[PDB]
Amino acid sequence: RADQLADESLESTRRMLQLVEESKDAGIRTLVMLDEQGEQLERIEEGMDQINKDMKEAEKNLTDLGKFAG
Amino acid sequence: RADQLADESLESTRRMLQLVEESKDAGIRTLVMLDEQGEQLERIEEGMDQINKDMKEAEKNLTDLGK
Amino acid sequence: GMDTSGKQAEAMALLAEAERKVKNSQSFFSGLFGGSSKIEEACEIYARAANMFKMAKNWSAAGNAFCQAAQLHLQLQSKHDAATCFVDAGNAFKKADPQEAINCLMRAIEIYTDMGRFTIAAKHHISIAEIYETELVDVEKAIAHYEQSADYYKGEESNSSANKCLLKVAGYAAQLEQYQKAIDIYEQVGTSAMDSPLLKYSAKDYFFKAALCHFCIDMLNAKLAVQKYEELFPAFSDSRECKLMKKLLEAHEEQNVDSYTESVKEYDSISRLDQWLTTMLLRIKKT
Amino acid sequence: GMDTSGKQAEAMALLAEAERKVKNSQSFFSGLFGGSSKIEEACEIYARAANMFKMAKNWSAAGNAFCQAAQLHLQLQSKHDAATCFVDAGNAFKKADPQEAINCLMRAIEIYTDMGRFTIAAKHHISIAEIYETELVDVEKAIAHYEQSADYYKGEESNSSANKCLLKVAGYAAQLEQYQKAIDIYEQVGTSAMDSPLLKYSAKDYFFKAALCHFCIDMLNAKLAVQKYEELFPAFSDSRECKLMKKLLEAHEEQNVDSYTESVKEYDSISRLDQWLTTMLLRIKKTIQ
Amino acid sequence: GMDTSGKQAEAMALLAEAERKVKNSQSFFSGLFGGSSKIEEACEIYARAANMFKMAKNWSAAGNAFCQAAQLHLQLQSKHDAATCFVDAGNAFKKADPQEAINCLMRAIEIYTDMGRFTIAAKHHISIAEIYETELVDVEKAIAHYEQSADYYKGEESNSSANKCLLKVAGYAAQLEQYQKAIDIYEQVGTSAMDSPLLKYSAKDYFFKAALCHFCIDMLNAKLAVQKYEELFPAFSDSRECKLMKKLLEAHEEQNVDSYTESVKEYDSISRLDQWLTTMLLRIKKT
Amino acid sequence: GMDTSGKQAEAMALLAEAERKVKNSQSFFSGLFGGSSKIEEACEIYARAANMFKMAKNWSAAGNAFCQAAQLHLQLQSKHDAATCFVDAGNAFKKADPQEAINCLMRAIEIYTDMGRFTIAAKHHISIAEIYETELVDVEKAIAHYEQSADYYKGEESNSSANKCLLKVAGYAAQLEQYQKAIDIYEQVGTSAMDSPLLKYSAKDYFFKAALCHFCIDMLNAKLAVQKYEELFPAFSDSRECKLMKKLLEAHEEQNVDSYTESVKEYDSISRLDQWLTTMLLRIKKTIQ
Amino acid sequence: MFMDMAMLVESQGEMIDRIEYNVEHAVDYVERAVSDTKKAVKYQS
Amino acid sequence: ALSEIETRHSEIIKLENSIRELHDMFMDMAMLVESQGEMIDRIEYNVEHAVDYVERAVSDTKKAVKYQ
Repeated sequence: RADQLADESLESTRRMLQLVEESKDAGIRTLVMLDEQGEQLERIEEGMDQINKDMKEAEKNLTDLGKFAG
Repeated sequence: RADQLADESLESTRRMLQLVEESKDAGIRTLVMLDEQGEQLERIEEGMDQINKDMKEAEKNLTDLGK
Repeated sequence: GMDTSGKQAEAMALLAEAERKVKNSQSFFSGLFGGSSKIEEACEIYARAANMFKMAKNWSAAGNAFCQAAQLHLQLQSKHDAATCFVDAGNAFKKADPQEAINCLMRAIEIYTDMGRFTIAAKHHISIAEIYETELVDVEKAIAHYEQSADYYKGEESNSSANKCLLKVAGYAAQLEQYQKAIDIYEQVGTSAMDSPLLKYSAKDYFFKAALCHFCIDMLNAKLAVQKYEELFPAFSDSRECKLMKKLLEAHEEQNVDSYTESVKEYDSISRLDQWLTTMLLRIKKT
Repeated sequence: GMDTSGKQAEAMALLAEAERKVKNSQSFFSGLFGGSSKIEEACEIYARAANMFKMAKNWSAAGNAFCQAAQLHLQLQSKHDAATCFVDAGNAFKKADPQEAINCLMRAIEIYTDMGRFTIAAKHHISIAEIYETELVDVEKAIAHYEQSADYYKGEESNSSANKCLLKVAGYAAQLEQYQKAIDIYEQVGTSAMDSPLLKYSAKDYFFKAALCHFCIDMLNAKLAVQKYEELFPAFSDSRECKLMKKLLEAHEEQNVDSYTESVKEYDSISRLDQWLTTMLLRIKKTIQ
Repeated sequence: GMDTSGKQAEAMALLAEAERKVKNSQSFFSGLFGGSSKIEEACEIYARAANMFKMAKNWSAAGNAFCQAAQLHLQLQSKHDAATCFVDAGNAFKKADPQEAINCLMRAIEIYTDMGRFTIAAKHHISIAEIYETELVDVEKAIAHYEQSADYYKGEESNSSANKCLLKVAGYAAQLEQYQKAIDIYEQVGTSAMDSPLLKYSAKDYFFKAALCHFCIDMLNAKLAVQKYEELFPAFSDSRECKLMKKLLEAHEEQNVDSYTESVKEYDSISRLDQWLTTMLLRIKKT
Repeated sequence: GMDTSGKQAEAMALLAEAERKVKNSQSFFSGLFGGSSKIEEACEIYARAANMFKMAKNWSAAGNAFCQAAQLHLQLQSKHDAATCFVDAGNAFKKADPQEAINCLMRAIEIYTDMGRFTIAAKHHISIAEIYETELVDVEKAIAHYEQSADYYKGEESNSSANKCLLKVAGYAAQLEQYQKAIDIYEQVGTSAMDSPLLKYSAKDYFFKAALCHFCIDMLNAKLAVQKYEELFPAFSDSRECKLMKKLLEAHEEQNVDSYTESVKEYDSISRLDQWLTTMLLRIKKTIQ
Repeated sequence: MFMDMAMLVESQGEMIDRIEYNVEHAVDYVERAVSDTKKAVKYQS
Repeated sequence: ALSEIETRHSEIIKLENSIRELHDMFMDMAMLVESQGEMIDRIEYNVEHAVDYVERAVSDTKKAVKYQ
């Protein structure tokens, strides 16, 4: 009866090895990529804060100039 | 000493079960947070589009009025 | 450090010259009525004096200056700036004394609700709920704030935030022994998770919690509830949760502490339990 | 709650004030000719009252007020604001009246895609398909909306969203419509993924579904497509799906229901079904004779 | 069908109106000096006509209209709208005929670099590299574009994008029998991945590929390089890569071709290789 | 290269134009009035020049041009543009010569803390710390810079980056600085982590590191520390780190080189050691006596 | 689980690139327009 | 039997190695994704604030122009 024991053993090891290597290879690429999105969102933050400050100063200067003219 | 090997195999099986279960438990909540992040992300995208359109039309109208 | 206390002192002097500015409002602005920008820069110097206070590690003074700037800034104009200043004061007061942080956060909530910003209002409601929970012992106020934030979020199809708020409320209720609300929330969230493939696997835990809160109240209905969950989710019985629950409820039929004690010890042998579940089991299995 | 009732009362007051404001504005236009500030202020009042009303737990009339404000604003040669208000009114009507939301979303799609924005149009089309299929029990126009969304997404080289939409359309077609479109779409998506940086190991499922559709058509087509997939994709040769489908085909050839039953039962036991393979398998079993 | 036909008819009407508009507007500018509003309106008409052409599934003429609008706008002494029109023309021309798409994208790159912005320039360079690779066979132009994009990314401290571009360049170089550059790039990236808490897991793969490509030259150099890599990374021997390299080295040393093929087949069985790696191994087996 | 040669030629042409523009600025500051706009145009041409130098690979020239533009702009009663230009000059000087980059970044820090934006100040502080640590052979200034960064992050309620910063600073201060601070910060982070489900499963590493610190100082205190940790953290009892430390301390008390060496070898066989842990183990071994 | 997560994260990044492009265009346009308009409206007097 | 059991022992040691590596990898997964979620949350808040402020800015600027 050891023949089917060996059959299930070889199936177990085969599926284990393939599936484990699949996970190990797969996760690597995704998590190497996530840092790119992180730094892109950093650039978003920098540009957006600069944008907000720019409009704030522009609008306040415009209001001050309009008050001065009147 | 094959019986000792069998006992060690049983212990290792228990360890593997515990580790895999913990990984699955954490993966479920990983799913939940990815869903949440996408939810917030769609809203921020839509807000960005709205502000961009309003800004284009506003600045263009002001420039046209300036002439 | 104390070089930052010196500039904190000259920031107090800046607040004193802002007192001079309000004295100008009292007497000299009769001829300088057009100096609305003067009041605006007075508010600005107030705000940066509060900033220097914050950098000086005087949280009470920083919050007081922030709230004073907010009050001086809400002259029926730039309401959003006043709300931002009020929330900054609340953040400053979060540490040290948070009591007035609560009130200023309510003021910001009212401002936003009048304006129509619901996400910010719900987020601040959650913030006050958590400050109550971590600072005070009242949970009822936190429960109400979480439910109200969930209602806002669901009003704009923000389903996940409302679901998490209801989950927390249901957990507290089960720990607070209000089992009807707990079971309803757990079953609703389980069914909602079953809808999408992404959260399909999570339904087991929600079904387990709903079944536990059922089984505590009415023991006989526990069998019907576990059965109903099983046909509704054919992959619930397979889950360790359903098998364990069936074992406990079947053992409880006969008065044998050894049975379910061994069951719970085996369950804890594979994975550590939580305070909520352990307290629930110890309370319920006593009778 | 007192807050809700007060909100509903003040919203009614604001709506009445807005109606009187627009009447007085049309009067003053000839009376004094003040310009257009009156109309914009009336639109502002309408929008504020509508937002307060939808805060007041009432939805239908809030969306109606939003629609009125948007129409009055579009009367002032303003489109993007009017279109966004139309979209908001449709979202509000989603839980009150599906048809009004559908019509407002069509108007928003038309105006937006006329402006030059296609992504928003595609998202609106996806939303239309979802709202239709989730509550109304019909597919055909949902399929059309998914196809339109995929086309718009592909127009700007957004391949992932279009591919997902096409996959959903093909799945629905196979479930209900003929399998030729489903077979073609599944084979296309499977064959466009041999080099996938992150999807190197799931084309097998797409080709397996295509082969299942072929089997649902005819046995000979089933086997010919099975080989086509076998030589086309070497990895699929060693897949458990390949062995399962070949066993099922050789069983169905000999007219033995027992082998098919045991194969499907073992496949279900080892791995769960998906509610789409089971139906196709049952339809195949119906034609064992 | 009907929608496309109607869009095309309305677009033809709009184009005819647009030529009439430009002609009459230049005439009225000459005879009356009405300003430049008419030219801007004509440019917007061109843009809308291009949009409706793309709606009508006519990408060549849509890109022509976009290019015309870009030229008219830049003739109006404005850049950003012209660049957007040019890139839209390139996107329309991406399918069917991409050569003029390449030219207009190069013009967009030129104007963007004239302004002084980097990220968009590198993105357009890599886009042109992708266009060349997918639609043409002149991989040298793709290599040059990748080099420019990598230089920009590295200069702007965007280490990730530069690393990706360098990896692609090294792969292409080692593909075309160039190893020294490939060796240098692969070892550089592997060294860059030493301290990375995350990329440390990937650091081994670059070294493995570098060792293989270096072994494409000779044997002793391969042995020295692999032992040096092992010394630099002490744990590299844990992976099957080191044992596989040593086994192949000895099999080639003792002219054991059948053993080499058997080992390669066993590795393929445990993990399938790609076309590039299989080609490299077969090239190694040639001697 | 022809491209770089022409780029350098145009760069020199722009330098000559900027020299003419600064001549115009000094003529309009002493000869004319209203030169603020003329010197603003001078700033614009200087910034264009600096950006195109950076494009030309002449990092030193780009940084010099940016610094000149910034210092000239500081006179225009403006600060944000000055801070941005100083940061750009620091980025340009990051490679090649980074010494002046540190000073310019400190000036930007001064400007930011003057404004009130502190998260950006903390980011610049960590940038200064990392550049100093990687390019300057000195750690005490890096330790202080990380301390200020952690202070800014925690004062802004950003507890996570603060936690990482504290972890790094304590871990490095252990290598060369008295371990008692290592004990304090490691235990603090472990206490914060155990309650939080995020790091509750990894705080055992922090407790093990702090206990190893105690051991490298003394044994009896190391014992007391590890028993206090396990009492406060029951799960640490089953941790393999606990068993490894029990074996190590027992061998050290019995003063047997063979037993400790074989135990550390056994731990090395599985998983892998680290430079810091190996150094600590060697240092305690040298004092076995 | 992970196979499901792959496509979701990839789509998030793919849309993020469009967002960064849009915001970059918006900021450049805002800066140019505001600067030119301010100079024109301040130097005519 | 000897070869089979030795191969199974090799397979089990590979099991522990791979599973522990994936487990550490996954805790890194969680940490990184939580950080990104927080920072996107902050960015969304700032986006909403900027949108509201610039909308009221255009409103008041246009009203002032109308006043002229």
